[PDB]
Order: sequence, then structure tokens, then C-alpha cells
Amino acid sequence: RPTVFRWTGGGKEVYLSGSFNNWSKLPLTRSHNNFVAILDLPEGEHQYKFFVDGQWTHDPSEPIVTSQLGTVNNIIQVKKTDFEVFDALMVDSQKCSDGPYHQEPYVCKPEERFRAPPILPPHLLQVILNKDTGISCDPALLPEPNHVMLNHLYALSIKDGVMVLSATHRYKKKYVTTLLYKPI
Amino acid sequence: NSVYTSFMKSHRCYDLIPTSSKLVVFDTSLQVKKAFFALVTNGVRAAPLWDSKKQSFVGMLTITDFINILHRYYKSALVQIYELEEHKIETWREVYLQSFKPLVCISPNASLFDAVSSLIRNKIHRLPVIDPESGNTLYILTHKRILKFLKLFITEFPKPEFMSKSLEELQIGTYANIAMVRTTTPVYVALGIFVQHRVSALPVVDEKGRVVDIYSKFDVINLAAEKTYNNLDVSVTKALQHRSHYFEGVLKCYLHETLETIINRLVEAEVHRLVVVDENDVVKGIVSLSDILQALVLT
Amino acid sequence: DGRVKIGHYVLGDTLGVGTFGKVKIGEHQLTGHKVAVKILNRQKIRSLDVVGKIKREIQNLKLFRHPHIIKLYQVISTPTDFFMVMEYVSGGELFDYICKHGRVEEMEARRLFQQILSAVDYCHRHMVVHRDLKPENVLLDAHMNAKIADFGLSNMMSDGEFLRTSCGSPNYAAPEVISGRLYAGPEVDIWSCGVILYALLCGTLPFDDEHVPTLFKKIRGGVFYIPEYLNRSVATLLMHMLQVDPLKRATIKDIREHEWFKQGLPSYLFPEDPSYDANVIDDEAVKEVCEKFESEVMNSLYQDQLAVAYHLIIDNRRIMNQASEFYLASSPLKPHPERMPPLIKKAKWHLGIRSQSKPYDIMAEVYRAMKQLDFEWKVVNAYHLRVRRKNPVTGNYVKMSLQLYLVDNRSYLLDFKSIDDPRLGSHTMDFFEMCASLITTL
Ligand SMILES: Cc1ccc(Oc2nc3nc(-c4ccc(-c5ccccc5O)cc4)c(Cl)cc3[nH]2)cc1C(=O)O
Ligand SMILES: Nc1ncnc2c1ncn2[C@@H]1O[C@H](COP(=O)(O)O)[C@@H](O)[C@H]1O
Ligand SMILES: Nc1ncnc2c1ncn2[C@@H]1O[C@H](COP(=O)(O)O)[C@@H](O)[C@H]1O
Repeated sequence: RPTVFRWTGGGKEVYLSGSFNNWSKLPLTRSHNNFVAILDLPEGEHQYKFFVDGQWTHDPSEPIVTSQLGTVNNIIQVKKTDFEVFDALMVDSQKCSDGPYHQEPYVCKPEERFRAPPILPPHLLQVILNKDTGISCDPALLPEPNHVMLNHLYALSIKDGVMVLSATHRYKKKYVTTLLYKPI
Repeated sequence: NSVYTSFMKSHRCYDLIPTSSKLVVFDTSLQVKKAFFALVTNGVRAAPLWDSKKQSFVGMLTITDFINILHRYYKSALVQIYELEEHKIETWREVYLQSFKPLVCISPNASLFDAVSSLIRNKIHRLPVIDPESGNTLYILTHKRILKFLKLFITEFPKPEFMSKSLEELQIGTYANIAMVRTTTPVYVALGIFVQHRVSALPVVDEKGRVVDIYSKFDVINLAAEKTYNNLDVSVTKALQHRSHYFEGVLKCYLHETLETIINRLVEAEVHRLVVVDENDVVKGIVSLSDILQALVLT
Repeated sequence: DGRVKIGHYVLGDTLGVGTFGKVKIGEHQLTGHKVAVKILNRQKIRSLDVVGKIKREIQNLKLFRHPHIIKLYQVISTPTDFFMVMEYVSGGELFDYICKHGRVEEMEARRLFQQILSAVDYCHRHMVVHRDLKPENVLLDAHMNAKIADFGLSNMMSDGEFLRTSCGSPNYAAPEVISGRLYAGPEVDIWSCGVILYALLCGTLPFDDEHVPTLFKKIRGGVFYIPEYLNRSVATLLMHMLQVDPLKRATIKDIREHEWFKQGLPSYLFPEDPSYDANVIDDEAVKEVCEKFESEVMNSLYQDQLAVAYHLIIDNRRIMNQASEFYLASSPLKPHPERMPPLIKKAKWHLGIRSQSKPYDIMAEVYRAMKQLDFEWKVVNAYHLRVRRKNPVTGNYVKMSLQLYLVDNRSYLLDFKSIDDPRLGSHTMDFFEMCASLITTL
């Protein structure tokens, strides 16, 4: 399985040594700023160091491990999840993370807020039932709706104690605009 | 032979549902008068009925319900039809059903063969397509929609030997006890002939004997739109005067004409039936989509 | 020997830096086959909490199969980085081609625009918005074919929901994007394509300024210069595409209908065209076969009984699409026999319920109304709630989303939207009944 060893820091000559190569100096090839090596490594803990311009150093962004004597080596855990994309993305998602339905009203603001509600999108003002059909065709037929208007409630003004509600819903690749007449 | 029967079995009801359509639903507690006016304002003939107490679709409100209310409760042009003015959908259904008819419906996953068989067995014109997963009514399926769908796939399969055969040879439709209306027949009488014979249209005949117009169940809804339902003493001619302008005539067919031409004429006209006639233009009977779909699919 | 190798590819020069990550050229150790490798740092993704976006981006690029969208061959996962092995194109950015030639000739410009719009339409049909369309993100191959590439600022469009996120360069961003307003999605990509067409034909931007607040005023104004060397046909197309009003703005269908766009257009770029069904594989059609007979049906097509099953659906789909008046209503000939006369008038429909009072006072009235009707809600935002109510007859929960919107300076609006995830009842009836209870109380 491929494992990346990148040196973000500066230098003219950079080497890599670890438990995987019996602590021997391996020369890293440089691009414009990065010194990299991609090695095939088995699952488990791996200790490593960096030899930059004749001096021993380590990457501060990677986990630190100090031995019984005092040498500082970076530790990397090669896991089974690291080989497959969707498994690696599942581990990365739960790492970022590290409620129920209630009848309690929400407070106006953490700190006093005059913040206004979002401006109504013009697409929702395109009422499908206010539009004319065209006489030639079946009166039940309607034009193809915008996906954005789906599930939204539309209503008529209450007249003679009866309220009328409508909404456009999807069934597979088809759309139904149901109307309901019910006394208020 | 039996090509159309195999086609119906393969195609699901979903394939007939339009990409975008409207569905008018009424709560059973809604006044029947407001419900018929809503059918007019929304331009629909039928509407599924939602019982909010039972939390289920219990039936359908069609123009037949309006015809039945008028003929049962009309007394005079001098007195208002109290029941039409004050009855709720539920109270009307109680006196109408006395016959506790369950909801006749079809699933969108069920074949067209099942839908056609349901329309014939139950002797109905409008069948609601209800999704068993969501419980939502999606579309009101009719004989027109079914026949027009077959017309699009006629070129896709070999045409059977019966399509080239004459209507006289096949004998499809009614040719005895044809329920008709005269030019001077009052609307109330025409409504009585609908209730008694359970037919969707009555041909209009003049004093000389000629067929001038046609009074369909659909035409009755104009009494609600024009708000002329309170005077059912007027003639069928007076009731059809609203559409006198821009009316080609009574769409008829001949006994010598092939089944293919009858299907094409019915599909193009988007009408439920043609009046059959012999070599002479003499009325021999009627041929509707229920007769056509029974011959094409059921047999 | 000591070179950096990912898979069997040797990593060379950096091609560029995208919205997320770094792109490097890859050359096959044995053959010399060239690929483009997008390197994503796992920690950088974690630090920005972009784990969800990266997941959706990979899912879509794997699903995508279009000749004018960069192909994703494979994704190589490592403990520190993600390596996206993609299709390499030698011609580089369209931006550099425009600069080299000054301005692209009408014939070549149209050809390139037709290819770009074909790719954009593919994304929209797959419910994906690019949101970063510019000639810098449009690449060219050896045969001068356009390929859209950076899907870093992309997002998926769902039923009933809107997008707000301020994405892209200001020069290619729509007036609604700049204003920080909610938008549907597709109209934003069409604006960007309009700017690309102007840049192809003119070799300049329609809205450009050194002072950012002036540039924003220019875009919002929508007033741009139309040069004399451009014919009235292209001018109208540009003016329809670069409309400030998203409702008045051109759709892909509008552009496809335009006389200028229609010229020398290949019949395989768009669906419903004469050569699309014969040369392009349909994913939805193959999926329909899977349930009837899951295995690959490619061998039978490249005549076997399995191949006929795929073409039967494709044929049946064409018949249903050819009968346009049977499935959809026309825009406003003898009238339909079932057309109903007018009653006696003409009542107009409106979204939710309007209120002229203060937004805090509206919200306070909502919480009280819900409590009386025994509702359970979740506060996701001060003006966005997720409400729930158990149906007594069916014993199932009914869910809806409440959102308060600003109409004008004194007017407000309470929007109702159903949430779908009832066998005894009806889902749509449950939503209407829950809405009715709240409307009557308020
Ligand atoms: C802008 C950016 C994007 C991504 C990023 O994370 C990574 N950059 C990486 N570069 C590399 C890399 C790959 C090849 C080479 C290389 C080495 C020798 C010759 C040619 C090369 O491309 C150098 C660095 C690798 Cl292997 C992993 C990386 N992971 C770091 C940065 C960054 O510079 O901050
Ligand atoms: N006016 C009429 N008189 C007699 N029979 C009819 C008439 N209209 C329809 N029919 C027949 O009644 C049956 C059902 O008619 P319909 O309501 O048109 O589907 C069919 O078998 C028709 O042939
Ligand atoms: N054979 C026919 N000739 C002319 N008009 C018809 C015919 N059948 C129905 N109509 C008209 O078409 C409309 C639709 O009615 P229906 O055919 O019953 O669905 C009604 O207004 C009828 O008056």
C-alpha cells in the first residue's frame, strides 16, 4: 500500500530514515519546494525522522514520539481504511464530529440581532395554477415544473368558510399538482 | 391476433400518467354545490373524495352525481333546489348509496390490462391511480387516455386481421334500444334518461327525424357554469345554445368502415363515442370507447 | 529510479492549482501514457470540514460519462493524501487560446460553445451545478475539443431546496451570486456560459473594472457593450443569456432553439436529437433492464436477445417523447372538447401566508400556534424550523419545513414545504391537513 512522506520545510539536501529501512538515509527528490517519497508499507505503527542540511529534525504537523533516551521520531499509523477512498472519507467525516424534537420556542438571538430573514427567491412566485394552459390540450395537463417549486405550499384566499391548498409533488419522473378543498 | 392484449399486459399504468398534470380533491364534509363549481373553475370532470375522519379516499365526485342530484331534487323553476344548496358531499352519498360501494382504484405499477378490465367490469369511465407506497392519488385514468396511448404504438406491432375488418362484420357497439332525445325535450327529462339507462350521451333528433346535436353527460356541467341549473324546463337545444358557434356537427361513422378508421376518428376527435349509420345516413346505433376497448383487449 | 510514483505513473510538473488541491502531470513508467493527477490533502480537507463536498464530488465524477467533461479513471487513497487519476488534455486552458488568437472566429467559437453547453446540460440533467464556469476551467485536447474540469465549487440541486453559496470569479458570477441571494442553480451556469461566449467572440469581458464595487454595480446593471463585428443573431442570444432577471434569463432549451446556436450543430451532443439514442448509452435504460434480467449488457450491443431489451425501452421512450401534447401542456386550432366554460371571478393562487408585522413577532406567533396543535419542532435557524406531528388514525409522523422570507421593505412570507422519506392514509393529504391546522390558528 502506498504511503506519502513529504517535507514542507526548506533545505538543499533532505534524507528519510525510519523503522521501515533500519534507520538508513534515503534521498528525497525535490520539486520546486517539496521533498517527497512514496513507499509501499504494511499495516501498523511506523517511526521516522528527517535529515535536512546535515541536521536531525522532524515534521511538527505530524504526531511526535520520544524514545527512552530522548530521540524524537514521527509516528504514522497505516490503517486498512487508508487504502480505500470511501472508507478513508468515512473516518475523516466522524473525526470532524468529535438533537431531539422539542416543544420549546427558540430565543431571538445569541446577542441581540436585527438580522432580517432571507430575501424570497423569484422562482417561487411562478405559480403553476395561475398560468394558462392553451386551449387545444387536455385541461388536466400542466407544464413541466421547476424542481425548486416542488413540495412548496400554494393557497387561495379563504371564501365562504372553505380553504383551498395546492402543491406540486414528484412520483418517479412525473409530477402531480394536487388541490384540496376543505372547510376551515 | 391478440397483439393489443399482450401490449396491455406489458405496459404499466405509470406509462399513461402525464409528465405534469393537476388533480382536484374534495373533503367529504364540503358542500356539494361548491364542489361542482370547483370542477368548473379548475376545468375538471371528476375528483377523488377524501374522508378526513377515516383518513382514506372513499370515492369519486363526477358530473353523474350532479345529474342524479338535479333529477332527484328539482321541483320547479319557481323554487330553489334546497338539497343542492345545503347538502355536503357525505350527506348526499348516504342517500345515493343507501349499496356500500368500495373505492375502485388501480396502482401505477399494475398493467393497462388490469385497468381496462376494471373499467369494463365495474362499468365506470374514470379510474383513480393511487400509489400504494405514499397513498397519494396521482391520476384519473379514462378510456380516452388508454385508447390514445394505443394509437401511438399501432406502428410498433403488426396490425391484427380484425383491424382491417368492417364494423358490421365485427358487430361492436349497441344497435338496439338506443336512448335518444328530441330537439324540444326538457333538460329534466334528458337527465331522467341518463339515470334510467346509465349512458354517457343522448343523440338529439329533430321533427323530420335528422340528428342535429348530441347531449353528453359533460354538457350538463354548463348548468353549473352558467348557473342555469334551477330551470330544467328549458329544451336540450336551449341548453346546447352556448356552444352553437364553433361546432362542426355530430361525429358519426358508417357500418362499412373498418375498425382502424373508427379508432383513428375517435382518437383525433378526443370524444367518447360516434353514432353509427348504414349505407344511407340512417341511425343504426352507437359505438363508444368502452365497446372498442372491450373488443381490442378483453376478447 | 528514485522518482515519485503513484500506481504506475511518474509524477512530473504541476499543471496548476484548483479550488481544492494541486494538479500534476503523470506519465506511465512502461508506456508513457499521460494522466492528470489531482492531489487532495486529507488534513487540509479535515481542517476545512469539506469531507462531505469531496465525497459528493468523487461520486459524481465516477458516474459522469461525457465527451466534454474530464474523465476520472481512478481514485488512489493513501494515509495522508487522495490521488485522483484523471484524463489528460494537451491543449491547456481555453483562456490561453483566446489570448493567443486575440478573439476566436464565429465558426470555431460556435463549435466550442456547442460542446461547452452540451457538457453543462449533462451536469444539470444529473442534478449538478458547476458554479465555476470560465475559460480557465474549460480545457482543450489535441483535436480542439472543449472539456469542463474543476468541480470543486459544484453542488447538487434537490427538489424544493435553493443554493446560496458565493462561488466563482466575480467576472463570471451572476447578479444573484454577487448579491448573496438564494438561487435555483442552472440559471447561474447559463450566465457564466454567456460571459464565455462573449469572451470567445470578443476576446474581452462584458463586465470588467479595476474597482470591485464598480464591477458589482456593472453586473447588477447588466449593461454591456455589443461590438459592431458581431451579427444581431449572436447579440440577441448574448442579451437573453446575460439577463439580470433569472426568470427572464435563457434556459438550455431557449439556447438550443436559437437560430445562431442551431447552425452546424452535431446531432449527438444533446438528448432527443436524431443521433443521441443511436450513439449515446442511457444509464436509466440499463438500470431498468437490471431488475428484469445487474450483469453487463455491453457485449451484446458491441443481434443478441439481451440487446433488444435495451432498445425496446429506448424506442418506447422516443414514442412517448414524440407525443409532446399528450404528456405536457402547450404554452398559451380547435379547442379540446373537455374545455370547461368560465363560472358565472378568476381567483389567484399565492405562496404560503403573508404578514406585514415584524419578523420576530411573526415567529413568536408560529411557536404558540404549534404548541396548541401538539407539534414537535427543531430550531435549525431563527427563521427555519423542522416541524413534526403524529397522525392519530394512521399512527405515522407528518413532517414539514417552515421558512420565513422577505418580500419587500414592509412585507414578509411564511413558506410551507413537505418532507418525504403513508400506507393507510396519503402523504400529500397529511401535508395539506398539517398546513390547514397552522394557517387557521395563525
Ligand atoms: C497547494 C497544495 C496542494 C496540496 C497539498 O498537499 C499535497 N501536496 C503534495 N505534493 C506531492 C508531491 C508530488 C510529487 C512531487 C514531485 C517530486 C519530484 C518531481 C516531481 C514531482 O511532482 C512533489 C510533491 C505529494 Cl506526493 C503529495 C502532496 N500533498 C499541498 C499544497 C501546498 O503546497 O500547500
Ligand atoms: N345513447 C345511447 N343509447 C343506447 N346505448 C348507448 C348510448 N350511449 C352508449 N350506449 C352503450 O352503452 C354502453 C356504455 O356506454 P358509454 O357510457 O358511452 O360507455 C356501450 O355498450 C354503448 O354501446
Ligand atoms: N359523437 C359526437 N359528436 C359531436 N360531439 C360530441 C360527440 N360525442 C361527444 N361530443 C361532445 O364532446 C364533449 C365531450 O364529451 P364526451 O365525449 O362525453 O367526453 C361534449 O361537450 C360533447 O357534446
